[PDB]
Amino acid sequence: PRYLKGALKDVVQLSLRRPSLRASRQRPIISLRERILEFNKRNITAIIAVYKRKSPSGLDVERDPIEYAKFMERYAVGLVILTEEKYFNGSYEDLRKIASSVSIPILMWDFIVKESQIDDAYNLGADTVGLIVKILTERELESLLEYARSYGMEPAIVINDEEDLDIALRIGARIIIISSRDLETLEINKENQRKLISMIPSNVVKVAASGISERNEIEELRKLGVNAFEIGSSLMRNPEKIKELIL
Ligand SMILES: Clc1cc(Cl)c2[nH]nnc2c1
Repeated sequence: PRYLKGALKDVVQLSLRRPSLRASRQRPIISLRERILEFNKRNITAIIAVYKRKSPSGLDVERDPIEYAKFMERYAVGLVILTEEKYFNGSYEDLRKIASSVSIPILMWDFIVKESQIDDAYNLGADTVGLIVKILTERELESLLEYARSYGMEPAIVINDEEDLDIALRIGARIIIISSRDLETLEINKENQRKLISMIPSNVVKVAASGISERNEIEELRKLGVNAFEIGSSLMRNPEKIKELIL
């Protein structure tokens, strides 16, 4: 991993020790990237709902993962499921249960630093994973990206600054998540997010993440070329808000 400090250093060290599991995937890879493009073709708003019990940027929400996923199956373009345990109170059990239950694309959100986490995602039924430029070297990003591709996954590459974006383009990213939330400071900077969006080539699918709460925001971002919209805490507290946001 890169040179880190504080909680990011901690989460990375914990991820390195994350026990791997054994399971048989019994699910095709269903592409998140492709379904986003299809939603764009059909002029229907593509919202990726996040399932997360805890986060550094919210109060804890205890709710049933299956009930959540099955509700979102009707409305969301895909789901992101937290499997990081210490800071997000996720588990691979949430992923297994959700993947067995729904037929929409699933992205596993964790702090991926070793190949066995990708094995875990695959074996549990996730369609793809995020890779986080903030915590990985160029070399690690290229190796993990190729490894995920060997399972037929196309990882989303997660960025929040220019240096991160340049590395995402260097590795041949095809789908990028531009998060407005800095992982270290928890600052939301939407000016910076828009600037990053403007710099992504047109053939890369662009997902805007964090700070999205209104249909008017989604409309403005779509006009700037954003393809889909990742939304977490507000849906965790009020899942049916998604019906307003897609209207
Ligand atoms: Cl997989 C993943 C990872 C991080 Cl850090 C994210 N931040 N916002 N959306 C995300 C998805």
